[PDB]
Amino acid sequence: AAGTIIAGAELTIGLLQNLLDVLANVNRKCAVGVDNESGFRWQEGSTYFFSGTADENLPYSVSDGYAVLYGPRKTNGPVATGVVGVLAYYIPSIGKTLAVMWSVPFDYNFYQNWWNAKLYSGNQDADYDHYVDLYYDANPFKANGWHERSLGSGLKFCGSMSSSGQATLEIHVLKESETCM
Amino acid sequence: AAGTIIAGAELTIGLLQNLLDVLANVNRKCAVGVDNESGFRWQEGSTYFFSGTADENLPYSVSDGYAVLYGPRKTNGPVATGVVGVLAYYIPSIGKTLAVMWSVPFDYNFYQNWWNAKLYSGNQDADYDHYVDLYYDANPFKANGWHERSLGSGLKFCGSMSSSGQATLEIHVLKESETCM
Amino acid sequence: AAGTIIAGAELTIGLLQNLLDVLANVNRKCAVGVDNESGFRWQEGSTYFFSGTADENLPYSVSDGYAVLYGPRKTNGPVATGVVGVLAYYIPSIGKTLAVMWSVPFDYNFYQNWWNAKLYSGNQDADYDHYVDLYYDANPFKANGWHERSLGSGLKFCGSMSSSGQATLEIHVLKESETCM
Amino acid sequence: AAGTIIAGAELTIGLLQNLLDVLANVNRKCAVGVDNESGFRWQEGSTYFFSGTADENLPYSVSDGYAVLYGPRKTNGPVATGVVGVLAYYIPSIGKTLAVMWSVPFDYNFYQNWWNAKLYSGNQDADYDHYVDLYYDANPFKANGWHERSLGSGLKFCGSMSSSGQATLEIHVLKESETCM
Amino acid sequence: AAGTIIAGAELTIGLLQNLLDVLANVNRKCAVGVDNESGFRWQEGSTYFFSGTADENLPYSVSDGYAVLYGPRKTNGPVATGVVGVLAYYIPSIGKTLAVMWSVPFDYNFYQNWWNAKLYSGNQDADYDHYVDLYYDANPFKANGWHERSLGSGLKFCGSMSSSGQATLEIHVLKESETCM
Amino acid sequence: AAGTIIAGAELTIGLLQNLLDVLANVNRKCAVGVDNESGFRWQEGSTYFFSGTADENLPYSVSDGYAVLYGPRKTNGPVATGVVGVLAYYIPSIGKTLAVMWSVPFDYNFYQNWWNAKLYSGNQDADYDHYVDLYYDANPFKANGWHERSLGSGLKFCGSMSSSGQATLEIHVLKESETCM
Amino acid sequence: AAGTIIAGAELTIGLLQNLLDVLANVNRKCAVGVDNESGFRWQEGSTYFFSGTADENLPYSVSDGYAVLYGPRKTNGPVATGVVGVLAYYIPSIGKTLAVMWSVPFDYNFYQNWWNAKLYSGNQDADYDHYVDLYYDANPFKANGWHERSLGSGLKFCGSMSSSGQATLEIHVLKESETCM
Amino acid sequence: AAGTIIAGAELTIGLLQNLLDVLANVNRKCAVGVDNESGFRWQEGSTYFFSGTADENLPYSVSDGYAVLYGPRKTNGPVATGVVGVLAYYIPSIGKTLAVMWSVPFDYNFYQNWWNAKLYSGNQDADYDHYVDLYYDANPFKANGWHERSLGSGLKFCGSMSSSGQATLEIHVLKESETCM
Repeated sequence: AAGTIIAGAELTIGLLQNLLDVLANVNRKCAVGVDNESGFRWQEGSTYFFSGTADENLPYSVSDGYAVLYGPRKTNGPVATGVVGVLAYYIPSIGKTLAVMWSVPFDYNFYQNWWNAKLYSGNQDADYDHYVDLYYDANPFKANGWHERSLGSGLKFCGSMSSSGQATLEIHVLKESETCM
Repeated sequence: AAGTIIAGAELTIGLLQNLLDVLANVNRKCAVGVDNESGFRWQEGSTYFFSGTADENLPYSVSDGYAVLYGPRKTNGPVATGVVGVLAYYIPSIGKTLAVMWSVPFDYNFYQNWWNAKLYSGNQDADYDHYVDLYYDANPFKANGWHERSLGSGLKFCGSMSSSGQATLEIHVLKESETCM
Repeated sequence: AAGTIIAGAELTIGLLQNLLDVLANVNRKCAVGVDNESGFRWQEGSTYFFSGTADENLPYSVSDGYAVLYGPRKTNGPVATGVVGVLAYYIPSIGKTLAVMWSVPFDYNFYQNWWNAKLYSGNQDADYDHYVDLYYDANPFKANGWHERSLGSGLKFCGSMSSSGQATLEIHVLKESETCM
Repeated sequence: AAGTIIAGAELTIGLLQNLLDVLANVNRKCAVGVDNESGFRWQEGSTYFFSGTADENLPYSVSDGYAVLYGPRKTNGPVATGVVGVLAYYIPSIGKTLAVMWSVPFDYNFYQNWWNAKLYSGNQDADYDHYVDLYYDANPFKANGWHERSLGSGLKFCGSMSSSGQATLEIHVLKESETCM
Repeated sequence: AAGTIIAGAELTIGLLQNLLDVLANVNRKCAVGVDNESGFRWQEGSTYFFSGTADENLPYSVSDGYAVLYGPRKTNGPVATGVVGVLAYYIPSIGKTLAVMWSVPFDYNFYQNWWNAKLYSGNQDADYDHYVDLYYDANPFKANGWHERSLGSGLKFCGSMSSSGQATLEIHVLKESETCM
Repeated sequence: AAGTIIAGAELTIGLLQNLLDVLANVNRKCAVGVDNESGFRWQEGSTYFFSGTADENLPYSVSDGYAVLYGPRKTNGPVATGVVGVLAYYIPSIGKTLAVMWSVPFDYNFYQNWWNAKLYSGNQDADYDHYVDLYYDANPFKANGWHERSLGSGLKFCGSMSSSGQATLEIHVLKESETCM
Repeated sequence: AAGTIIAGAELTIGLLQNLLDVLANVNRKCAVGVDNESGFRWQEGSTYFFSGTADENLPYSVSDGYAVLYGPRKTNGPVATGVVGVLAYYIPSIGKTLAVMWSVPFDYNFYQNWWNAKLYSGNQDADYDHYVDLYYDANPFKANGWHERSLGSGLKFCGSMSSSGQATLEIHVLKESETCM
Repeated sequence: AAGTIIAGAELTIGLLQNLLDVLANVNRKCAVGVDNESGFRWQEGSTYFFSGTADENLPYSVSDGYAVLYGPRKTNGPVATGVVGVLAYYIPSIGKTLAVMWSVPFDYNFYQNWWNAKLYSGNQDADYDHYVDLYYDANPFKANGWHERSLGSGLKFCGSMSSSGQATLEIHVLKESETCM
């Protein structure tokens, strides 16, 4: 009697372990290259994750002519969330903090890759209120080739994001007088 | 009684997991080499995908004597769609944008590899209306050896596409006075 | 009752998946080396496939003292067709097109490896009517060692084909005054 | 009768071996880099683990301009505990001991990565009372980018921790007069 | 009823797939080294297979002090035939063709490795009538160490064959005045 | 009837082979580095194992400025014992023998890593009575960072042990006048 | 009824395939090094196998100060026979042939490794009558270290054989005036 | 009826194949390094095995300042015997033979590693009567660190053996005037 009820448990557990091995093996990541051609040194590298993590620290500071390379990724195991976060640096030469946001979803049926960058007044930690401002209020970019925008304070950026789910985000931060790389 | 009805579920799930592992493991890609011998610098690399994605960015710009190497691919998982997209660059020295299209289908029973290239007036992002113009209205080429065509504005291209489903697309963009590589 | 009818479906699907894995894993290819010792530059590399594909382009042109290396192969999956095709180049110094044909069958019970080469008047794309002329009307060669023939127009070729199903085709195109390599 | 009761034992043992293989294969570690820019030699490297172990010794001493690299990790087998510990060194030039704490949990539903550093009066071994002081009483830092704090005695540190579960902890110990690396 | 008749089909197919995997994995080959110390250039390399194939061409010609290296092999799949063939070259300096034969059977219960070499009058393709002459009428050698024989026309050969089923055949063709290598 | 009693034997043997494969694959070892900075040559390297073995010999002697590297390990197979042993050397320049002890248990529920070192009067082989003296009577050290102690006879040691179960033991033997490495 | 008779066929075929995979995977070989320090050139390398084969030829000749390296092996598949054979060379400077014999059995319950060497009058092929003379009539050596014997004609040999079943046979052939290597 | 009797045969054969795969995979070996610092050349390397074999020959001779490296091992397959043997060399400068014995058992419940060395009068082959003398009558050494003993005839040895079952045996043979390495 109950034997085939175990057979029903076996079919259920077989389907469930296949689900959890799929949600575990689905990989999402961003390579986040942010290149400082701005003429100003950046410091106090701060990070926030709405989703995901990174296995490495930011550089403490970024002098002129050097890049942040950062490798944020999806949480291990069957978590079903993408990579979504902010990185921010203080720029003491202008009294403002540069923040950069990326979103690399789990579910491309409802979401797509987005990125943004902006300056905020004073020294600020990266947190949820920068994520909300960069992702909803400050008009982020799609992962559909190169885009350029002013930051204010004599600075500018150009950047692009791959549209895949293992995405490269590249940003060059420049003075307004300079041609994008 | 219901036991063999589980046996029917097992035969169904066995056939379905084999289908999804086949549609997952079928690989489609284009290597898209576009070589700038045109005498003019290209900028603001823009991309559109009707199907597929790429794990890398375009170069921001392409100076004379250098090539775009770009590796667009099918979406991961059992998606059953090929690679189909446009890449476009602004050419400020002539006030026009060069666009390049490729199609590398999933289903070779109904489709084949196609490519095209053209100039459009002014700076334009790559999007669906360039895909429709390059794929239906502007007479694309089959993947059957080398073809050559004028762009207007003193420019020309020659290119070819492999007919496989892991295709190489090679295009040389030239001045009208030059012999194709 | 129907249980063993599933057992009959299991025996059928087991035999069928073994068939499709055999027809998938059977590999057919030609390495097609065509060496230009003719004293004339070749251009506008054109290709036709009756069966199979290649993952690479032809060279656009072939200057004197250089070779076309081309790697046509069977279609992936359980297709049960070999490699069969034409490659052709225009020779502007004589106003004719050199075409080369190879056939590397799936089914050696009914077919064998064949190759041929000829000049045609004017610039022509490779297509089915060159395949029919080279394979039926123009007396192709078996894969049984080296053969030599005149092209007309002061040119000659010598070539050979391996008889295997992963065949090397080597052709040297020469002036009539020259000893085959 | 009892046969299917063995079937119940088989379903139970199958679920349990999968649990123990998951809790075994879940990996937690900290790479603990502590860099001595303090102008003073450190000695008598001491360690405490609340959870986990390391496969290597501390350096006995750390001269000025050199770093402790230490690789503490989770206990092998299905232990279900993270990495949590203290490392401490005596600084004879000031008569105090520098301690550094990290926590890299097993269970991110209830815990997160934390770190701290402080000076204690006299030579002291690392033990549980330093763990309690550094983790509860002395206000530890989250793994959310770079932080800086004074130690007293003319010394300062800046450091950061990755938020992952295979975390990098980097600390630079500096004189109060110096800019963080 | 018919259920165990499927059981009989399963035992039959299990025994048959093991047979076909054995006949497929049994490997037979000859490495055929023929070294030209004869003082005369050889040309128009011709080949015949009674059994097997090769994945490479002969050299078109063999100048004095150089060797034919050729790698004939058994047909892929469960074919149950060995390697058996002739290679032949024209020697225009004497008006004769050198032929070399090897046999490397599938079935060592009924056959063994044999080889032979001879000169024939005029230019001739390798075919079945050379195989019959070299294997039955012209007294071939066993694979039992080095043998030497005159060709006529001032030429001689010494050679040996391994007796294995992955055999090396080595032949040195010499002038009658020379000591075998 | 007895059929399911075989089923009970199968469940028993399945659980037992999993136990013996776990107790076999659990690895315990010590890397035992003992560094001679003592100014005196050591000789007649002697060893005792209470548990475990080593696949290598001691050096016969250790001159000043050189180290014993020794790799004692758990016995292969499902033995359920750790590594526990003594190594000893005669020091003829002082008429005493240096012994070093380590313990690296199998069962960390009841035991932990311990080490010790001492001088004994005259030449003595390492045996069980040195193990008892070093492990119970002579106050061994825990694997919790660096420790230092006098040997008498003008000599001193500092050392540390990793607390893992694949432990590094490092000892520096020094003159009383010297600062520990 | 007949169902369990198939079960009896399954137990029989399972035991038989395990037997044939054991008799197939059991490897027997000899590395046969014969070193010519004799002052005389050897020629016309001849071989006989009572059991086994080799994948390589002998050298045609062996000049003074050079060695025959030869790698005879067991027949592939479940043959249940060892390696047993003779190699022989003509020595024209003395008008005699040196033969060397080795035996490397399959069945060490009834046999052991043996080797021998001798000179025979005139040029002779290696065959069964040399095997019988070297293995029964001419007192062969066991594989139990180095042995030395005179050949007559001013020559001597020393040699040894490993006693394993993947044996090295080393022989130095010397003049009677020389000390064995 | 007899069906479950086959089930009893399956449980028996399953337990037996696991036994034979364990007794096959258990590896026993000795690396036997014997170093000649004796001032006298050794010759005619002889070997005896009570258990095991070696895949290599001894050196024929050992000049002063060179070592015998020899790698005796357990017999392949499920033999359940260790490595036990003698190696011996003649020393013509003193008219005696040096023999060395090692024992590396299969069964450490009843046996342990032993070694010995001695000189015997005149040239003698290694055989069972040297094994009996070296293992029972001449007081062998345990594998418990370095030991030293006189040979007579102005010679001495020091040596050690690892206690594992993949043991290193190292022996230095010296003149009585020399300090052990």
